Amino acid sequence: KGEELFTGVVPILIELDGDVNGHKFFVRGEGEGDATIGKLSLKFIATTGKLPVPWPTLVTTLVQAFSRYPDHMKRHDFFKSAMPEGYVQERTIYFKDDGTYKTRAEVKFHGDHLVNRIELKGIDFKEDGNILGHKLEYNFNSHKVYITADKQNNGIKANFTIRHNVEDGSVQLADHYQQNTPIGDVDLPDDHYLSTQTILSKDLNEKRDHMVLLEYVTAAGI
Ligand code: NI
Repeated sequence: KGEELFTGVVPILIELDGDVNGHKFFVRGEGEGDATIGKLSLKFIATTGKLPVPWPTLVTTLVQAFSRYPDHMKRHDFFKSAMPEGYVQERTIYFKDDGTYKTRAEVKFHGDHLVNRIELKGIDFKEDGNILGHKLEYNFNSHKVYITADKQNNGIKANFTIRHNVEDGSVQLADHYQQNTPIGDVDLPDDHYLSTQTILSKDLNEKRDHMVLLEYVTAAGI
């Protein structure tokens, strides 16, 4: 089943097992996606208590199959074509003048849910840096995710740079290098990009440390 799985609203489960400079945390997320409009609506909870890192640094790690690929570009949608068996998503993320995240995730269908299970390791972060010092604004800018085919691994690669606003009005850059490979035996796409927009908010009833996330993503560049 390719794409067909993304007609209407699909419930989402996300789990992240994290370790940054030796500080462990676990994040669980739930919500919904509608790929026909490229919309995600999600709520994440840190079940281990307050996070050792700011929530915005985890957004990109925490289901690009929910991009809306317009009709003339549906032959380039690797993410959905790999479903339901799914794909492995791996990243190295370099925070400029600070530490790096290494991530590995399995994205696939379990029943009617799309499930993103993630392991994250963070190393060489500076206390007195923007991440461990929590100097990042609680918001998110809009970016372009540049995608190309990786024919040798039957998948794709991607690279983009996230701009995180800092308290003092400067910007903290996070360079993302990404690789996706299918879990089974897909649509391999011509060079294109995803245009991303994101809002980060709070559930006023929620006592636990958490993040509500609203995302709109569309493909373009063809
Ligand atoms: Ni420490």
